[PDB]
Amino acid sequence: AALVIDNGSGMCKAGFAGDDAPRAVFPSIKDSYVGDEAQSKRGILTLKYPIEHGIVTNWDDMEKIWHHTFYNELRVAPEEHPVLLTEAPLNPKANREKMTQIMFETFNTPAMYVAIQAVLSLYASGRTTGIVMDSGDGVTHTVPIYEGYALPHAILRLDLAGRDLTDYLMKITTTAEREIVRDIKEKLCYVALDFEQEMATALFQPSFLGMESCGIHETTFNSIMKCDVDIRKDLYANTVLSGGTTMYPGIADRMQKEITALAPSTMKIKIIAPPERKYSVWIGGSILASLSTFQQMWISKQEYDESGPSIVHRKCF
Amino acid sequence: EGPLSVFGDRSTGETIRSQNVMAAASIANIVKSSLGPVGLDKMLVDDIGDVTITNDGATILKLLEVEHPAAKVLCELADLQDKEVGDGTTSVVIIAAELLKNADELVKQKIHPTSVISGYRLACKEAVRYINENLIVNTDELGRDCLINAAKTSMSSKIIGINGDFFANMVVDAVLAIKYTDIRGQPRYPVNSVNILKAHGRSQMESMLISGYALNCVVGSQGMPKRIVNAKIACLDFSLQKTKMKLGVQVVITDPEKLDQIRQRESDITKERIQKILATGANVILTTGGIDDMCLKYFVEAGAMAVRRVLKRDLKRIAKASGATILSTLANLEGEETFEAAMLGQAEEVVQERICDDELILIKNTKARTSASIILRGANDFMCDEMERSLHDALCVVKRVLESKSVVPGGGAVEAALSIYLENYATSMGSREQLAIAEFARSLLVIPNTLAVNAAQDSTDLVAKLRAFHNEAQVNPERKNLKWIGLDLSNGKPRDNKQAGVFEPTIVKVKSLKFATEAAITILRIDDLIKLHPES
Amino acid sequence: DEGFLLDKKIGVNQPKRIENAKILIANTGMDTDKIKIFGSRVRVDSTAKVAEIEHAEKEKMKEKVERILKHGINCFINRQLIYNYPEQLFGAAGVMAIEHADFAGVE
Ligand SMILES: Nc1ncnc2c1ncn2[C@@H]1O[C@H](COP(=O)(O)OP(=O)(O)O)[C@@H](O)[C@H]1O
Ligand SMILES: [Mg+2]
Repeated sequence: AALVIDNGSGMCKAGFAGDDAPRAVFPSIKDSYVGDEAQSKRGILTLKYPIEHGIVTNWDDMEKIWHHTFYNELRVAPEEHPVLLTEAPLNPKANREKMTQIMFETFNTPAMYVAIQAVLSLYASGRTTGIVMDSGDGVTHTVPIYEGYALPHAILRLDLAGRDLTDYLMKITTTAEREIVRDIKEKLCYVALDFEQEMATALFQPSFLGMESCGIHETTFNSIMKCDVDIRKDLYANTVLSGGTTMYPGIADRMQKEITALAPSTMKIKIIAPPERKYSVWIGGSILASLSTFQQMWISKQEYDESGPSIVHRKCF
Repeated sequence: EGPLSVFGDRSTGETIRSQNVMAAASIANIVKSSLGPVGLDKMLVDDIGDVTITNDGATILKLLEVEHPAAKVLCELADLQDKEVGDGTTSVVIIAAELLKNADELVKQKIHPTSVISGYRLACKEAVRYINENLIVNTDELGRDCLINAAKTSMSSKIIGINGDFFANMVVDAVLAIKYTDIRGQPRYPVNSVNILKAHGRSQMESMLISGYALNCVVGSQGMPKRIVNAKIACLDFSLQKTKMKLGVQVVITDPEKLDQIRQRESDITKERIQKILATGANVILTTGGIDDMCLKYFVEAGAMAVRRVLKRDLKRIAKASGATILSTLANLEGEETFEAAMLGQAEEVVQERICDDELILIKNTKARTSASIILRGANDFMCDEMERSLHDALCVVKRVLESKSVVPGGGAVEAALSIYLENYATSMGSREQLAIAEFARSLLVIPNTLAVNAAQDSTDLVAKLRAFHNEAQVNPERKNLKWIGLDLSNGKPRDNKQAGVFEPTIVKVKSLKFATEAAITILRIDDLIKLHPES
Repeated sequence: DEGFLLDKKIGVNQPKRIENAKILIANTGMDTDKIKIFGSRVRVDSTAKVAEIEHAEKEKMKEKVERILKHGINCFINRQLIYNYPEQLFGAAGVMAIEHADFAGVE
C-alpha cells in the first residue's frame, strides 16, 4: 500500500491508502505492562509541532515525529511502502529538498510524492478542476487547479486567516479574552451578504480590517483571470472552499455574489463548501495514492539517487 | 402528559417502584454468578473486539453501559466499595438489590416506605453492633497466618485462587515491605505504593516479588551500562536538554561576533548541570523530563545510567524508598546552583532486566526504606489484567486486616448469624418496623444462598443447616463456638471457618451493610419519575 | 428607600459600616492602569530591570491611591474594576472601596 502522511499544518493524520480515515493523528491523539510502550511516546507527547503557519521551522522535530508516526503509531516499515506527503502552496524549494532527503535517505522510502494540500482537498470533494480557497490558522491561499494540478503561476497569496479575522473582533487584549472573541469566531459568525442590512437589525473589504491589498473574492477572481480563458468556466463554476477559518463564518453566498459581479455575465459560478469531513486533505491523498497515476508520478528511490535535489525539483528550471 | 403538559414521561406508584426493583435486580443478576470460590469469570467485549476477562464486580459494573438510574446507583455503590475497602464489591451489590426486592415486597403489602426505611436503618445499626460485639476475631491471637488466610480468602474466586498458597505469601510480604510509621506511631500500609507490572510469558508461579522497585522504563542510550551495583540515585523533576530561553527573553544580535558564544551556552549550560550531578558520584539519574542525545552522551561517557520520561509517582516512590530528594531545579538558598551528595539516594543494585522481549529497570535493596514490586506473569494480557485486579483486591484486604486487627468468618457465617439475630430482634421494635427488620434479616441470606447456588448444590438444605447451627449458638450459651460455622462449598457442608481459615476484614462486611442499606433507602424513597425528552 | 441602594460588593479587608461618610465617586482605571502610550514596551537586558519596572508600576498605582486618599474620604466608588493591590491599599487606609458600579450607578 501507500502511506499517506497529511501534514496539512495540523497534525500528522497519517495512515494507508484505501482507509477512509487516517490511523495516526499524532499531535493530540498500555501502561502498567512491561516494555517501552509509553515512555517513548511520552517523549513525543510534549514535543512542539514543527509546522507553523504552514511552513516547517524545525526539521529534526518533524523527522522525529514522522519516525514516531511510522514505528509507533503505525508499527510499519517505510522501506517497502511509497509515501505521499503534503505541502502548503508556494512552499519553498529548500523545504522540499529537505523532506525528500529525509524520506529517501533516512526512512529509505522506495518512492514518494509531495502534493499540494489544496489539490488533495479538491480531490476529496471528488473533482479535478477548480479554484480552492484555503484559509486556515495562519495563511490564506487561492489555488487554481486544472487537470488536477495546481497551476504554479496563478497562485495568489493574501493573508487574512483566523488570526487576522478575529483581530478586528478583538478590537470591538488578554489571551483568555481575545480567546472569548475567538470562541465567538469558532461559533456562529454568519457571513453578511450586505453589512448594511446586517447591521441594520443591530476580508472582502481590506479597509474593514485595516489592510490595503485586496479582498479574497478579488483574489479568486484574479487567480481565475490568470488562467486559460477556456478553463475560466471551470474555475468560476467549481470554486471549492476549505479551511476552518472560512468555515466558521460559512461564507459562500457573499463571495458568490461579488465574484459573479466581477466576472463577465456569462460563466455561472457555483461554490461547493458543505463537506467539512475534517480529513479532506487526507482523503484526497488517499485517493491519489490509490490511483495508478500515483505510481506514474512516483519520484522513485533510484531517481532520487541519480538526481538529488534536482529530482525533487523536477528539473524545468 | 395531559394536565401537567410536561415534555416527558412520568411513572408513578407501584409502577416505578417495580421498575427500580427490576433494574437493581438486573444489575445483581449480572454479578451473582461471580461470588465465592465457585464463582466464575466474565468476558466483556467492547463493541470493537477489546476483550476483558474479570471476576471483579466493580470492574464488571464499570464496563457495562447502564441507562437506568436505579442501576447506575448500584454501579456507583460497587465503585464506592472498591474505593473505600477494596473487596466486597459484588456482595454489596447483591445485598442492596435483595434489600430493595424485599422492601418493595413490603411496600406492595402497603407498609409505608418510611416504615421499611426505619426498619432497615435500625437493622443495619444493630447488625453492625452485633458484628462488632460477637463475630470478630483479633489477628493478634492468630499471628501472621491470619494475614495469609485473609489473603487466600480474598484471592479465592479469582484466577490466582488455587495458587493462593503462594500468592498470599507475596501479598503479605508486599504489604509488610511498604509498611511505614507516621506521627502518633500508628503503622500505615499505603498500598498503591506496591508497584504491579504485567508481563505475559512464564507461568503465574514465576511471578516475582521485588524487594525494591520495578520501573516500566529503560536506559536512554544503548551505549550506557545496563547494570550498576553501588547505585547512587539522583531523582530529578526537570529535563536535561539544550537550554532554550523562556518566553520573555529574546536574543537579538547586533554584533555577529557574539552569536557563536550565545549558541554555545545553549548547550554548555545543560552540560554544567550534568557535570555537577556527576561530580557527586551519581551513577543513576532518573528524570521525569526528557534527556537530549547530547546529554545522554555525557551519561554514557561517565558510565552512568540515565532514564527519561519516568513517571512522577514512580519517581516519588523510588525517592522515598532509596533516600533521594526530588529536585525540580538545581538551586539552593544561596542564590547559586549546586547539587549536594546528601540529595542522593542509594540502592544495592540497579539493572535493566529482560522480561519476554521487553526490558524494565530493577532497583534492588534500597536503603532508608523497603519498597515492593510485583511482576505478574501469565499466558496473555487478559489473564495478566485479571491477575492485577485480583492482587489489588488481596492487597487491599491485607491492608484492612493490618489497620484494624479484627476479622470475621466467611462462608456466609456472618450473614447467617445476623439473619438469626435480627429475626429474633425484630420482635421488640414496633409492628411494621418489625416486618422491615425481619426482611432485612432474610435479605442478608442472599449471600450464602448465592454461594451455594454457584457451587451447584442444594442452597435450601445448606442454608437451613447454617441457620440451625447459628440458632443453636444463639440460644445455647455453651455452644457459642458455633458462630464460626459457615459454608464449605467444595463439599456442600457447614464447617468451622475460623479453623478452616476463611477470614474477611470486619470493615468489609460492615461497609457492605452500611452502603447497601443507604443505597436501598435511596432507591426505596422514589415513588415518581419524570424522564424529560432530550433538549435537542 | 429613604436613602439609596446599590447591588455591588465591598472589598475584602475593607470596612463594612461607615458613619458620616465622605464619598469619592470615580471613573478611573485602578485596574492594572497602563499609560495610554500603546507603543510603549519594556525592553531591557536583565530581569533585574524588569523587576524594577514592575515595582515602578506598583508604585504608580500606590501614588494614585494616595492622591485619592488626599481627598479625605471613607468611601470610594469606581465605575471600573478595582484590582487586588488598590483594594489592599484602600483596606489598609480604612476606606470602603465599592467597585464595578456602572455608568448608571455612578450617575
Ligand atoms: N474459601 C471460601 N470458603 C467459603 N466462603 C468463601 C470463601 N472465599 C470467599 N467466600 C465468601 O464469598 C463471598 C464473596 O467472595 P468474593 O466473590 O471473592 O468477593 P466479592 O464479594 O468482593 O467479589 C465472601 O462474603 C466470602 O464470605
Ligand atoms: Mg473478594
